[PDB]
Amino acid sequence: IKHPLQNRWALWFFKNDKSKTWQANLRLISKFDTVEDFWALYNHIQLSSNLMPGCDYSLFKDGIEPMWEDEKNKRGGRWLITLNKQQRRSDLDRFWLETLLCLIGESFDDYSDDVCGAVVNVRAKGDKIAIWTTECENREAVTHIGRVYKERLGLPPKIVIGYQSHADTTTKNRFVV
Repeated sequence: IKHPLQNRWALWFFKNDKSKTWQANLRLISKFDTVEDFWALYNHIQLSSNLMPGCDYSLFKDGIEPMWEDEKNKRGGRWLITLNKQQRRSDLDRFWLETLLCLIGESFDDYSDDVCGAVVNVRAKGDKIAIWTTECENREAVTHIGRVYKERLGLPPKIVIGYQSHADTTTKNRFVV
């Protein structure tokens, strides 16, 4: 018997193929709701550090689209980790896997319901990881998610990460931890 996750999750992949549509390029790879199917997917899909520039991974709860305009997203925002090229070695894959584990393990406890998903953007000018939440005015939820996520990643006190409302998105910060 498999070990159930609290939620059902969807993994999306965007390929950066310039001779294709964006509908073509954006693929829902798989949905899973057990520990065992998570690892089967993770272990047999490409590492982030190996994607071409412009590719994304998004893990979202079943029935939230990885689009800021989604009902569950439009009012929310994201906690942004920005990585430069020196951390594409040490941090990208580690931070992504830790992010995925935060989501599927429900590491934000009583403020789990505010989490929508998470996205990694591989870009030529430095990668991005973000945790997407549902409502930017829920200060207690957003900030708790922020502190727990930043602790989980082991970022040093010298690194301050910001939360932007999707409707704002340089972009101003509503919250910093």
